[PDB]
Amino acid sequence: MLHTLHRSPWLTDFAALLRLLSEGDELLLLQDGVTAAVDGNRYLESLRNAPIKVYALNEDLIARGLTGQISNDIILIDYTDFVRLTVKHPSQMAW
Amino acid sequence: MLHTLHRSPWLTDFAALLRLLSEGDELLLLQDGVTAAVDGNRYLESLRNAPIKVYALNEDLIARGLTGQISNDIILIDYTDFVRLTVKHPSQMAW
Amino acid sequence: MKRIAFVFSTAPHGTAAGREGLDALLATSALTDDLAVFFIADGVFQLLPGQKPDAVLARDYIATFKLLGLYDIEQCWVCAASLRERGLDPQTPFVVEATPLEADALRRELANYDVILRF
Amino acid sequence: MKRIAFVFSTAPHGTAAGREGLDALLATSALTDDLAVFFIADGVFQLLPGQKPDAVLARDYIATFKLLGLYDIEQCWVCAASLRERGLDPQTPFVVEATPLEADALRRELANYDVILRF
Amino acid sequence: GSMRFAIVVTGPAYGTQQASSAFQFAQALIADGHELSSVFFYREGVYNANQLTSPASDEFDLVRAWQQLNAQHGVALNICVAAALRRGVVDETEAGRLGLASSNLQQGFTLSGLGALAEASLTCDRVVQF
Amino acid sequence: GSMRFAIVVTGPAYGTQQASSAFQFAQALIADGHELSSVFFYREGVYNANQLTSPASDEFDLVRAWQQLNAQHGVALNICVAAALRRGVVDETEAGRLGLASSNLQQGFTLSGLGALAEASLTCDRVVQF
Repeated sequence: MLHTLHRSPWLTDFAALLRLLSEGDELLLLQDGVTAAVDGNRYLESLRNAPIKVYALNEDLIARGLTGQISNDIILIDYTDFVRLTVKHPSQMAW
Repeated sequence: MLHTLHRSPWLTDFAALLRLLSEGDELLLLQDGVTAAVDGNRYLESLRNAPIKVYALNEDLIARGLTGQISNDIILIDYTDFVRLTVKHPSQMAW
Repeated sequence: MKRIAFVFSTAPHGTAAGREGLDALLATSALTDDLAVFFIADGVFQLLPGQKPDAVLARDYIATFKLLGLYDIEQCWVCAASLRERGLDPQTPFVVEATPLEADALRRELANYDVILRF
Repeated sequence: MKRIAFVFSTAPHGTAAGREGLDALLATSALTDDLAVFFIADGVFQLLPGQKPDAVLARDYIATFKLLGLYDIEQCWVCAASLRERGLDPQTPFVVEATPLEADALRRELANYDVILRF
Repeated sequence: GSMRFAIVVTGPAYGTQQASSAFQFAQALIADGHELSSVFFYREGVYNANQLTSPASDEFDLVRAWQQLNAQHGVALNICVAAALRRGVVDETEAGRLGLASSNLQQGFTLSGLGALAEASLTCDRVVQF
Repeated sequence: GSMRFAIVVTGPAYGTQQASSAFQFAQALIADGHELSSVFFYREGVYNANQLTSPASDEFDLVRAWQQLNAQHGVALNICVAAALRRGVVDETEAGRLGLASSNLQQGFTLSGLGALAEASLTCDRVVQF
């Protein structure tokens, strides 16, 4: 299941989101969601301790001037990768 | 300063909201904000430990069927009281 | 064949998501029996009885949830963890016959669906 | 006489609040010198340099923040606590000359204003 | 006793409850003897002036409710022209300049600049944001 | 290799970034060899079909971008009629029945029922919600 977060983690029911993550799932941060990928932010640890791989849409990091402050644990992708990610997963849970 | 919260505490930057509360201020919960007034919810304690009085718009509790599950610490008011609350405070911070 | 899951995650009235989600749910039920409904996060508030939204000039669409029982939409679940965070009685007589599931179980059940539409 | 405070609390581009708030801020600056701008919560992200929103088809209104320095809108503050929660370098050369304030100080400063408009 | 109020609406006629609570707030303050100088519609609030809004017969017609507030209590309903343009709410004159075949500004609403928001904030006793 | 996609847009043309990212996503999937069966506009997503939308000359004209996607790649742009009605987006025929003096449905968009959303979900390989 591909999980998508387009809102700021600070304005998201983050606990509810974590409870839906299962091993093998993947989380893509896009739009305002990419702020959760900033090195040192308070939501980063919970994501790292989650049994999944976390991605961040590069276009949105560029839009927000955050390209040089992303955690090494987060994978940078573009729209084409985003597409392939949706092809890879049969389902998508959008937050 | 009258603080107003119209969104669900779960979708609000609650930490940011608490940091703006000063002794003598008052917080009115309205619309989806009234969920923070439900007895036993996880945001209730932080509100109780805040140096302010917390109100909840009755009309919104009625709309959501929560009139009988409100904490005793929260003051129930109607629209007319809401108005007087805005007359009482020179400023309003809307969340 | 695709199985469709509808997930209600927002509180009622503050936003029209619940109303429009229920509308989408019912239209879909007419084209397939392979659908389920999940109430998670704030969406659990959709289930409370005695709601009277006309008080805030909002449509009383909660009544419409009755059609789930009427037209055999039986795969209904509610997040037990969410109800606890919100201080809601797990024994509350919800307007929908949703059986509570713990985090792990709800998660596994949702993973059985091909499409997830969140409201 | 009323003192007006503009508070930016949302991140840029995801929502148009920052853009429309900056527009309101500038129009108001033309009618009074008694105004201040506060960047709190996600609004601190409004201050980052090098933003290129055209990448996501959004307007580059950040450039417009330059007019605050140009037209004497000097009462500008940024929440130090917020920057820390977001892992942002407090020494970052913001696009606005906002001086950092700790929770208590920022709170007291904001209480000096008659009107608060949040974006 | 009586205070001069200015209300700011930032939510749509239908979609969120903000505009509805602001309307119920307006009725309450007027009923309590206060004066509602004006209501400024900005951001998604401009949709409250979309004349084509068509609620079901059993749903509250907020757009006309606003019109009625202007007609009955003389409350000025100011809509930010720029915010309205970006969201497709224009009056006949603007449609003519833009070459559009029609318009949709609800009678009772007044297109205006942000200067009207600033002026209300500087001169009214209270400003309440919805 | 090629997959059948259905995209769901729930955000406005201007106001949030959802509709914009969905558009950039659509271009990317089509460019990657996949097929975009249709885009369903629901909730605030219906504003993407508001013909009167008037962005500044230096701002992206998303409404026409959608029209162009339909014209160039034959992608069906389905708008929920009921959601559109509640938010003031109607076509000429609906305006006639409602007694309205004008309409604002952008050419290229198709009014439809929720049945089109369900059908896309049941028959497409993937459904991506924005």
